[PDB]
Amino acid sequence: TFRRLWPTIAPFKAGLIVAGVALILNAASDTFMLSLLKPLLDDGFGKTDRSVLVWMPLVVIGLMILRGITSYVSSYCISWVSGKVVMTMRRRLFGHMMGMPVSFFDKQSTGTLLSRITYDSEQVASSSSGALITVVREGASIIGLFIMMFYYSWQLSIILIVLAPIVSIAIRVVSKRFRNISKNMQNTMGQVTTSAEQMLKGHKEVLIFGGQEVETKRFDKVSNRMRLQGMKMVSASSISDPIIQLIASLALAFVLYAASFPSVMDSLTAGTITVVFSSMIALMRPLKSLTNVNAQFQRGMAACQTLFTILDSEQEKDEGKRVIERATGDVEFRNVTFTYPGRDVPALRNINLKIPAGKTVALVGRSGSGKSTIASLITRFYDIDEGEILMDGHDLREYTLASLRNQVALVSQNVHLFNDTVANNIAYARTEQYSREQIEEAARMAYAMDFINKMDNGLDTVIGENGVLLSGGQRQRIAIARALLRDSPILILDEATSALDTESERAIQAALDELQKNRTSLVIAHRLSTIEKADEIVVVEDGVIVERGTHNDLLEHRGVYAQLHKMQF
Amino acid sequence: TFRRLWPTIAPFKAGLIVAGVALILNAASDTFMLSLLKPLLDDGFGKTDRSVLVWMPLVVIGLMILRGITSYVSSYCISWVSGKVVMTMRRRLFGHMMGMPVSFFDKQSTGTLLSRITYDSEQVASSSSGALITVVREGASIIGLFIMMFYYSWQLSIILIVLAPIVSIAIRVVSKRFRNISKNMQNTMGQVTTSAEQMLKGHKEVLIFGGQEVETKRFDKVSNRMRLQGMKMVSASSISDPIIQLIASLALAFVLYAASFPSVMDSLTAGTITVVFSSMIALMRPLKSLTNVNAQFQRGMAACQTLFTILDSEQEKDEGKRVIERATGDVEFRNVTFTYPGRDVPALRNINLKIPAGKTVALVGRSGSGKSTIASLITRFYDIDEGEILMDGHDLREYTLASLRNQVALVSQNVHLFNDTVANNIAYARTEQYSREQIEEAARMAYAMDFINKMDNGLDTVIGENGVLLSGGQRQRIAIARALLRDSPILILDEATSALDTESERAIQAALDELQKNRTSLVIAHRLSTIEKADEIVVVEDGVIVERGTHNDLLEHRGVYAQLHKMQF
Repeated sequence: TFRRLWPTIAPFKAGLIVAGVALILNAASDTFMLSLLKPLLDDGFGKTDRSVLVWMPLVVIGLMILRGITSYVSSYCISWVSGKVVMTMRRRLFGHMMGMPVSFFDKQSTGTLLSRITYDSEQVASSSSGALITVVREGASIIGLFIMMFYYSWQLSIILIVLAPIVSIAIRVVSKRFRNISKNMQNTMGQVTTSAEQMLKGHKEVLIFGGQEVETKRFDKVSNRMRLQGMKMVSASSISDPIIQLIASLALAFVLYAASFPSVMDSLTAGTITVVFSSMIALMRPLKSLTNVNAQFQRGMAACQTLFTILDSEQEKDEGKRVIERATGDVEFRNVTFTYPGRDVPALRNINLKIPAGKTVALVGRSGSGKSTIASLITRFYDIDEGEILMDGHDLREYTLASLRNQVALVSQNVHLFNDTVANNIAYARTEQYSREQIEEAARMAYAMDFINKMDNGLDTVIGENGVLLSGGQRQRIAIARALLRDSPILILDEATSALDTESERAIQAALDELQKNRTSLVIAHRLSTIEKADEIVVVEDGVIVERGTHNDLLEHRGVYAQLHKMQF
Repeated sequence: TFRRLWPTIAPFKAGLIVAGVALILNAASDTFMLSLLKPLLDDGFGKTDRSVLVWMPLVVIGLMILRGITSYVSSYCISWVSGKVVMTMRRRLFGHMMGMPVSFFDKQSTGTLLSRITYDSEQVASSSSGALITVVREGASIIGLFIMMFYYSWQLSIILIVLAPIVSIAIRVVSKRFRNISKNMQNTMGQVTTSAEQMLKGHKEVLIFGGQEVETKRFDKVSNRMRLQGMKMVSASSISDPIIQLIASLALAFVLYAASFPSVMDSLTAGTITVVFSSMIALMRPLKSLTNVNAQFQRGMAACQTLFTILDSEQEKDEGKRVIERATGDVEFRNVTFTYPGRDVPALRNINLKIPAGKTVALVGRSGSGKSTIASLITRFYDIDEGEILMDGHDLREYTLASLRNQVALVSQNVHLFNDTVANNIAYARTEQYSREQIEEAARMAYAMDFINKMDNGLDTVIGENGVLLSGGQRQRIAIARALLRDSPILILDEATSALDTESERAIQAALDELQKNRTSLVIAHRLSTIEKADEIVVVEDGVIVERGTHNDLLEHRGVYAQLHKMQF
């Protein structure tokens, strides 16, 4: 429709200009090929001299060489412009990906966001490249062949370009009329076959009454009706092709009789008629390619505008300005109601949860997964619909999102591994600040050191995809090591791995216990031992608290703690 | 295999042969058009302004007119051959199909059996016509074009037909080389899209750990990898077209440089070169049409063997030569096990039905299976698997089938009415035997006289499909009137009409009583009055008999009929 992509093809534009120059060569080279047909017939084979026909093969070989180099450099420079625009468009899209909110990542588009970031961007790049290729190459071919036909024999060019649309609309009206005849006769066949179904019910009603011969005569009559109807079908269908070919050659007869009647003619010698005939025979293809230009361009800018509304979605709401280096204050829920966007059911109703600093708080009692929201609220993955959660007496909306995300650590079994070293994956965004010996120490306590000895390069081995594909318990150990490196004041772990490694699960629990000796920890518990280590347990069924207290208080008051001990046993 | 249909085209093959007299000429005309390219260039505008340029437009007009008439008569004569072969094929298929058993028609494929009559045999005729046209038209085109080759410029023709396989194998090997370069190529950027998938997947961890800048910096490197891989793709796919045009025009330059030899020219003359190049560029199409000849033959002849499987298959087993004139004898079932072919469960266990002469026997079973085929075993629709049914002490297998089906009358609401007149519908297959006054006499006790006078014509109107159409009880009244005209000794009824006609359904029962006043009557019943009108009652559940005897005897004994009776209420 309308491009604001012109600034983001601004620094590469001259390269496209060079590309355009190549296409200005390219079709013109083809034009010269058609011009090369002129000395062949009039001078080369016609006259008895050999001199034009030794001029022929080197010149046509040079033109083909020049067409080859100009096509290579045309596609190379259009690939440069398309590649650099998909470079900067992909980079700007991914830059507006990582600060943009999580609500697009709620199973709206996960695998097709790869399509949005890759396939749509190469689609608009290739569409603009092919659109420029089509427009400028077939435009150069059209204007070259037009100036060719006007230069060599302008009169016959004029009358033959006059004769092309009248025979074209003659083909159109003949095809329309015969298509009307065809569809009416398809209806007539419909009628002839509705009578043919009657014989198939006939079969049963024939053998029950012994009427094979009378049904044979009636099928003879109706099948003669099919034969006559099909005779008129194939006659009317195959009368089309001689008619269209006859009116098409009426134009050829008009040109050839028109080479004699206007007695000022005969300006053409021998080869120029072959030149202009091959000119329109080879010109019928650029016009057909130019008809699809607006459709290709509209599809490409449709993909571009889809990518533009992908870019047009805003980032996080970062209206807060409270920068806090160390958030040792208590996080406290105050009647917070939160709803999933696009879902009518409220994901969380009003909750007065209290998390003291240092004291370990557990969260149990889920129906489905009600704690998945709660693990995300303090990190502010999702915005709160109503209510306030206070840290240091301050709401998270008052906080900056960067510092608030800095004070939170997240450890889980599904921790995805970046395609970097082990020491880089432990130390995301802090590798420059932390010394490598500190990553080694964090590995020492995290009890993952034996496994870091296991790969070849030690702490510098790649560990993500197309790497070692490290075990999920060791992925958990990696996440604990990240937690010891960050030393965030709060802790949140799902523990819903449900797979216990031989003596490595005990090391995982021990490393988590060293990690949670200091600072607070809000734990989603699947291990029963982690319920014993919990100082506080808050039982929330979906969005409402069932119970709040220490585990010996629910050892007497049953509630749904009996159901929790049931599904733990 | 091959054909075995030549006798089926043998009386009409002369209409094929004159078609060939068209077809070769249709291609000869095209050859003559290319022959017209020789005096138009050399003897045309170069030498004389006049004379020849009166000849060429009129000759082109005459050749195109002749092409039109020969294409019209070619299509009409091949339409004659295809219409006559589909004529005799549909006649033979239907005439064999009428005696062919109902066991194929029990929902194997009833919708496609109309296609087996029309579409499959039309595919056979159209494929044979297309195969013959594709052989002989482009065969004469190839032969005439090679005659044009060897008549004009012998040396250039022989070297050009030498050079065309060389450029063909060269274009094949370079296409194969660039293609498996592409299939070797296309995995490497897919491995980069895996890294992009992991990078966009780690959005949550990039948010919580605060690593947007590092992910942007690494996305720059991986997107540079995508740009380089796309560069290599576009370069590798781009370098094909200069290579293909370079090798094609290398072949063209070979022809031109070999034409620079003075031995070859001096026979090539002024013109005579455009006809040869145009002969190859026209040939590019008949050879491509001829290479599909075996596929076009084989698809249609596979359809022909499929139809020949239906044409030669099974028939009625009619090893009984006992003609029966009047079936006054009692129908007696005796330990008769019948199973539907292709079905696991036996549809009928060993039952010993007795049908005494002039006595009403009623089948009132509610099972929905097993008893409906009893109405088909009496007509020998399905053959006996075990046991014996004897009529007048004689088995119906030992009876003549045609006389037996003469002895059966069938009345139901599922009766099919033919496309003939309603007078021909009542007296169907015996309208020569019975007079029109006898048909009106049968209509008198049929109580259908008001519906006959309701029609536009009266007694001789058409009642079937694409006709006046008839109500369901009035469609039954055709079958009661057909029963009075046939006066068969046995009755077979359905009684599934839950809907009852106002003041005519009781008249339908009155006409049925008129018919049942004499002779045997086996009735399938659901209406209570049909049960009360029974002389004898036999109720069958699944394939087994549960109660035999009159309505009073089953009115005393509870058994199975009483709960059936309460279900009827």
